[PDB]
Amino acid sequence: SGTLYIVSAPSGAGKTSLVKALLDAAPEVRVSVSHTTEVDGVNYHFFLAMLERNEHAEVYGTSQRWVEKTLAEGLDLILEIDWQGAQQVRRLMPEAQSIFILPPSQEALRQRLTNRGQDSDEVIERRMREAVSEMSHYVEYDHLVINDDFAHALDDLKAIFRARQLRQDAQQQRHAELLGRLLAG
Amino acid sequence: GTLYIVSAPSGAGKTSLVKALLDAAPEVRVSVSHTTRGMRPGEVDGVNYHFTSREEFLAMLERNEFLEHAEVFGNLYGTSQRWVEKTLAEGLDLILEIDWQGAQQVRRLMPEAQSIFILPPSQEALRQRLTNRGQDSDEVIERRMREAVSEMSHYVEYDHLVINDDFAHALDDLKAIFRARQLRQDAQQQRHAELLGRLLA
Amino acid sequence: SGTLYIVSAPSGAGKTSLVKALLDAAPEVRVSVSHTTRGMRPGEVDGVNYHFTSREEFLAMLERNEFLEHAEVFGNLYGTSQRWVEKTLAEGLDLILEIDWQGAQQVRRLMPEAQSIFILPPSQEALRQRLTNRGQDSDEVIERRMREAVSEMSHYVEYDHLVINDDFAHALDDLKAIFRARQLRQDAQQQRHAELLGRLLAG
Amino acid sequence: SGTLYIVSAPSGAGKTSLVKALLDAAPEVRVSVSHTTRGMRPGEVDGVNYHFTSREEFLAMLERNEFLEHAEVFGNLYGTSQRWVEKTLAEGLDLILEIDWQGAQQVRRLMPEAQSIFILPPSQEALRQRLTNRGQEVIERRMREAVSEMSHYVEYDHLVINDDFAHALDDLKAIFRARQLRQDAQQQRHAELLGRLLA
Amino acid sequence: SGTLYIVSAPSGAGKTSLVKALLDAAPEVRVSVSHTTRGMRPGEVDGVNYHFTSREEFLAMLERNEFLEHAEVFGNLYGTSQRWVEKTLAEGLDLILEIDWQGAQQVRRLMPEAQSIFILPPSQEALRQRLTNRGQDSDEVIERRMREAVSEMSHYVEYDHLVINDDFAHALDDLKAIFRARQLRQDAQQQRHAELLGRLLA
Amino acid sequence: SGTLYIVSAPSGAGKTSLVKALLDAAPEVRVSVSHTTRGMRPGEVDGVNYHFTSREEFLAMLERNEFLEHAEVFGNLYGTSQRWVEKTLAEGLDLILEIDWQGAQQVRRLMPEAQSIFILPPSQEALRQRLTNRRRMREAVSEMSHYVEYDHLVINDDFAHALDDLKAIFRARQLRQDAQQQRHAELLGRLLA
Ligand SMILES: Nc1ncnc2c1ncn2[C@@H]1O[C@H](COP(=O)(O)OP(=O)(O)O)[C@@H](O)[C@H]1O
Ligand SMILES: Nc1ncnc2c1ncn2[C@@H]1O[C@H](COP(=O)(O)OP(=O)(O)O)[C@@H](O)[C@H]1O
Ligand SMILES: Nc1ncnc2c1ncn2[C@@H]1O[C@H](COP(=O)(O)OP(=O)(O)O)[C@@H](O)[C@H]1O
Ligand SMILES: Nc1ncnc2c1ncn2[C@@H]1O[C@H](COP(=O)(O)OP(=O)(O)O)[C@@H](O)[C@H]1O
Ligand SMILES: Nc1ncnc2c1ncn2[C@@H]1O[C@H](COP(=O)(O)OP(=O)(O)O)[C@@H](O)[C@H]1O
Ligand SMILES: Nc1ncnc2c1ncn2[C@@H]1O[C@H](COP(=O)(O)OP(=O)(O)O)[C@@H](O)[C@H]1O
Ligand SMILES: Nc1nc2c(ncn2[C@@H]2O[C@H](COP(=O)(O)O)[C@@H](O)[C@H]2O)c(=O)[nH]1
Ligand SMILES: Nc1nc2c(ncn2[C@@H]2O[C@H](COP(=O)(O)O)[C@@H](O)[C@H]2O)c(=O)[nH]1
Ligand SMILES: Nc1nc2c(ncn2[C@@H]2O[C@H](COP(=O)(O)O)[C@@H](O)[C@H]2O)c(=O)[nH]1
Ligand SMILES: Nc1nc2c(ncn2[C@@H]2O[C@H](COP(=O)(O)O)[C@@H](O)[C@H]2O)c(=O)[nH]1
Ligand SMILES: Nc1nc2c(ncn2[C@@H]2O[C@H](COP(=O)(O)O)[C@@H](O)[C@H]2O)c(=O)[nH]1
Ligand SMILES: Nc1nc2c(ncn2[C@@H]2O[C@H](COP(=O)(O)O)[C@@H](O)[C@H]2O)c(=O)[nH]1
Repeated sequence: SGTLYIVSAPSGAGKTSLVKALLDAAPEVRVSVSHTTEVDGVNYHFFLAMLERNEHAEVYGTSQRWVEKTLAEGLDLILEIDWQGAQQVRRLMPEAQSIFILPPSQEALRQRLTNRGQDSDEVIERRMREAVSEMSHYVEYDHLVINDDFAHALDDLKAIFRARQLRQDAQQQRHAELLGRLLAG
Repeated sequence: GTLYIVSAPSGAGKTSLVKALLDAAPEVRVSVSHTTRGMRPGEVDGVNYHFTSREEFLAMLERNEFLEHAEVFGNLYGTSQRWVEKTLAEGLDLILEIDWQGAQQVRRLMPEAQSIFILPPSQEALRQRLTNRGQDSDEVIERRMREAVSEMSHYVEYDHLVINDDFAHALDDLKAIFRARQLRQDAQQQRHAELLGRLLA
Repeated sequence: SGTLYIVSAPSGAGKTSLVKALLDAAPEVRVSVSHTTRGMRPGEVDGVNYHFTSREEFLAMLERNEFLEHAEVFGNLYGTSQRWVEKTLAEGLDLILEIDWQGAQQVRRLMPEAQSIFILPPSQEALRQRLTNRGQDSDEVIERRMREAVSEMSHYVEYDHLVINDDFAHALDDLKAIFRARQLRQDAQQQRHAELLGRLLAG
Repeated sequence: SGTLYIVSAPSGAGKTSLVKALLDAAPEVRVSVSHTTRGMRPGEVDGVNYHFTSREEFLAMLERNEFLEHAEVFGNLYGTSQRWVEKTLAEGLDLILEIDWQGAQQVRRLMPEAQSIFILPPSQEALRQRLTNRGQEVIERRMREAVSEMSHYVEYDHLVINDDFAHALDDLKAIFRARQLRQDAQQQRHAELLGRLLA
Repeated sequence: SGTLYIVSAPSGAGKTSLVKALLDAAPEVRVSVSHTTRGMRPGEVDGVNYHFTSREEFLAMLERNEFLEHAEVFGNLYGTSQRWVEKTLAEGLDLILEIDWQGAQQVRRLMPEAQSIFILPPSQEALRQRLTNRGQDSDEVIERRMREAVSEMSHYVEYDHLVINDDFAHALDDLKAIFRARQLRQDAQQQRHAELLGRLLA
Repeated sequence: SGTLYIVSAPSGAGKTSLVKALLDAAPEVRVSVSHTTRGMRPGEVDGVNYHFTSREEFLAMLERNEFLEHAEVFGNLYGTSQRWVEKTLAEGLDLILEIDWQGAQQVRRLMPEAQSIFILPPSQEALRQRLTNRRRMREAVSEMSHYVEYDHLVINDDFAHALDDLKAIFRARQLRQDAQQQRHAELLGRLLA
């Protein structure tokens, strides 16, 4: 069986860039396709009536069907969700692992938001007003990655995922046969 | 700092993997156990072990100076409690290279202790490594091989398992565990308290 | 001249993923685009993953002796174009053939200097799980290939090197070491560093 | 069993330092302690770097057929103990012989499975700098023979160019890891995994 | 403020693939999309590899003084948009110009703090093989570019750093080491860790 | 000709341990054995860690102009032997001087091509922890205030990351025109022939 990961970060901290690089070196890991209001089905399932017909939050929603089958197949799964979703998932599925990604400074956040070139010259300040409040939830997460130097932060992220696959539970499923041979007198 | 328990059947590679880990990790220390085992060729008293006699090991035990002690392969081993208390209080990380009996004692007293079990890729690999090390006779290698399955059966009591097949890959596995812990909420809050404060300011 | 590599594995072992990651760091290496009569998987592009053809046009290409090797694999035909292999090697490029054990045997007979690497899973269940998790094949196809998995893996004894693809990053390093070690052989080093060697022995 | 390696190089190419770094990361690899009829260098320890013996005890050891190979390198005699090599391989350990081209030819005759690696400098002048900068007259005797030593590079399975040390160390590690990935080594090391895969 | 990098190389040395590999691991670094009059080879997208325009639109852009530098390379016009460079450096981003030696000299005059890196092949023949292996140049053009190879490579003396692109991965590491050492300079470390440094001196 | 490096740091920042790890992977690099009037430390060997002499023999060595630089640090005299530096550089080896900011200024005057690196801790308490776990703390801020005088700054937070930073500085310096022109003269000649 696989691990459920929650990855959260303020916009522009580097969560998208770190996860994409993590996936390139981690074939057993998938990323959940959120529904939100780019390619439909790849980045997101791109309305409210279908959503009301059945975690979810306004800041967006995570499809429940994909998660259940994926974990039972042994795949690890990353949810790129906000603190509201993280709280919902942690309540419904307490075994979920949570990782928070933070910038080295508030100004680096603004520079990255501005340098990404996807938001407006005022939405950067609109998102920054909520950025300090959003980052305050870092205390609710199992691990913290400070995305200063990208390469080091990628290593930090890979170490979390590798250490997790080395846990007792994961090693028992993946290396069951080796463990059996080791104890076979 | 963090207290680590590293255990393994005799000859899995626990000593050599930890030695290499320390070369890149000055903030981590390894505890020097007391033993009544006889010195191996190439071993130095005070570095690898505190080589003491049985009468004084038991004298040290009667003074309750041991955080844990156990009988392993017919010899007495124990961890000095004073050295552990001071080392953790200075902020250094600390590795105990002890058996499952010591591991259980330590886990009861310090539930936050992190435990790692190192496994060989096969049983025969243990005998080969014990033989290739060349520090132990055949009577000792055959005594430890009989208990090897018994030693490995406690692996289910450990937080993480490292399979020491290829040395460099297993060192990477080990470094990933130590790095993931240093990235936990508690460690990150202590280490980056000032940076975190500026972020919420 | 470049080196011809044969990379084989039971379906779902990770051979395509490992080779793709190898190529991102290895510009001197090319991978052969095989012909197949199989239908496309979701996300496959004609000319990139395979040259998709009909049975008829495959057998016509075969009657013209345009295949270095060919084989029937899980009910479909696959084959390596001979012209492309010859031209690439003569340019000094290294070349990977991602082919089955039947094709590998044909290539070894025609080109004895070819290097072969076999990629094994850590378990049989790992193959089924990886085939299922890739999501490009149906269930009947997966079961059909899993039925032959033990028979397929039995040919590992015919290969020069074995890579156990347990941890992907570790298996990628193992693969890079085989390639890097081949480029350090006497022949490759003599061709690539002919001038430096000449400077070294001149008094 | 393990792999027998022959590592050769003109004096000062970096063979000892590259092997030392390789040994620090490769516990399954041992390096042979050769016998020599030579005087220690500042820092050398008898039994670690060499078995320092006289020319009398060397030829007597030779007459007893105790050497796997022997050769004269600058009038000084060097040789590898056959007992030590035979014992180490049978335990499954890999073994490095740091010997010249003469020993390599002898070992290749007795053990065709031996792997040979020749370590080259980026230039002839870099050889002089490394010989001089290390800190052990002989350089002029060895530099005349350096071209002679390097000309035998054509006899070796692999060539490592020791230009940048770290890159040359990676090159060296790639050879050793690729060798452990060969059919024979993998068959011994993962016999149990292979059995489960075919069952 | 970010750092301006000039990366140059004779055709086929490996400059495009080495920078592409460096960028995949370095999000704080951007590469300038030059304007060119050359024809759009397959696989290239206007706005991705180049801003493909005609000679007429290029010279009109030049008359509007919208280029930081421009040069004729192998009969076509190439140029770096000055507005994009100025804004990108002012945002604190690092910037690579993959330009020839002519553009590099122009950039050095207007921006003497620009960092320049020259990439070299391990041999002239390796250059010919790589041009042939890339498969995007007639044999006539290859023979012509090899005639200019020695003249082009002679400009290596104008560059701060030389990377010999022999083994790709080793040359990629060399390049990353240059970039990492630059971000460790007094000025860069002072800007990025100004607050941490303040805590140290209190 | 090799490169002369100046590596400085407040006491306990990690300069000696980082340089030791760098040297294990850099055989072309040497570290200068300074003269000092301080007494031997745990495990210190005369000629290895320092050339331990007395204040009287140090000042005599100074009057003979045998030093490249000298300074009083924390109440003890320290100095670099000039002959060893000159010979080492002329042999083509790179050279590290583990000296304080006073020595760094003297060396920069005599050899302005010297590369200087300052190693900083992640926090002021980390120094106390590193010094304690392994008087100077009051002067630590004073020593660190000279960081502005150095070409490169390495923040020794995570040891392995700081080691990588240090290796990148040394590797980039060997990628400079002057260094590459000396080291690959024959290759460059072959390319331009
Ligand atoms: N460590 C880093 N240093 C500098 N820029 C970075 C770093 N990591 C990411 N970036 C850049 O910051 C911007 C925001 O990153 P992104 O992952 O898209 O944000 P988000 O956290 O909202 O998913 C991008 O342009 C990215 O390239
Ligand atoms: N992955 C490995 N492969 C082969 N030999 C190894 C490996 N790891 C360690 N060794 C060797 O096995 C022997 C036993 O290792 P050691 O750490 O001393 O055992 P222990 O687990 O009892 O502390 C040593 O000679 C060591 O060098
Ligand atoms: N070591 C691994 N662990 C888990 N999944 C892996 C590993 N290597 C590859 N995979 C995944 O297994 C699936 C099958 O891999 P692929 O290379 O396409 O198979 P094939 O060997 O048939 O070419 C893919 O989804 C791939 O991402
Ligand atoms: N790649 C290298 N570049 C520069 N100096 C090196 C390199 N490798 C080794 N050296 C140095 O060259 C000298 C000769 O190395 P050594 O291993 O002792 O020589 P040998 O090849 O004769 O065994 C030593 O001082 C060593 O530190
Ligand atoms: N070190 C290398 N060894 C072999 N081939 C390489 C190396 N680096 C790049 N190549 C290949 O050489 C060709 C030319 O590289 P490219 O970057 O496109 O050239 P340019 O220098 O003109 O930008 C490409 O096919 C590339 O994959
Ligand atoms: N990054 C680090 N994190 C934690 N401890 C470190 C780090 N780097 C070095 N140390 C330790 O700090 C102590 C002081 O290091 P050292 O190099 O001896 O100091 P100095 O800068 O005075 O030469 C040593 O015990 C060393 O192992
Ligand atoms: N709760 C929840 N948050 C999501 C989901 N998908 C994205 N988000 C969050 O929505 C925020 C805005 O992201 P963006 O606007 O770039 O798409 C991010 O913080 C992201 O983590 C989802 O499925 N559920
Ligand atoms: N409980 C306990 N076990 C120890 C201690 N020191 C070493 N051991 C264990 O004793 C066993 C025998 O080790 P050896 O004789 O090879 O040194 C190993 O499993 C080792 O981990 C100690 O202080 N306490
Ligand atoms: N003989 C041969 N086998 C091939 C060729 N191309 C693919 N195969 C093999 O056919 C099998 C099925 O591959 P698939 O349909 O999953 O892509 C794999 O083992 C693959 O290596 C080819 O050109 N020749
Ligand atoms: N044939 C042979 N050569 C040796 C032996 N030991 C060292 N050599 C070679 O003797 C030469 C001189 O080495 P040195 O004097 O620096 O130790 C080197 O080329 C080294 O490889 C040995 O046992 N046999
Ligand atoms: N001066 C200048 N040269 C450029 C520019 N863009 C590309 N080049 C150079 O033009 C040459 C031809 O490149 P290509 O035709 O392969 O894209 C290369 O040397 C490349 O570095 C530019 O904006 N300015
Ligand atoms: N100027 C100068 N400072 C030195 C020299 N050797 C050591 N130091 C500095 O003296 C200080 C005290 O170092 P320690 O007492 O731990 O050896 C350190 O900052 C060290 O850099 C030297 O030769 N010259």
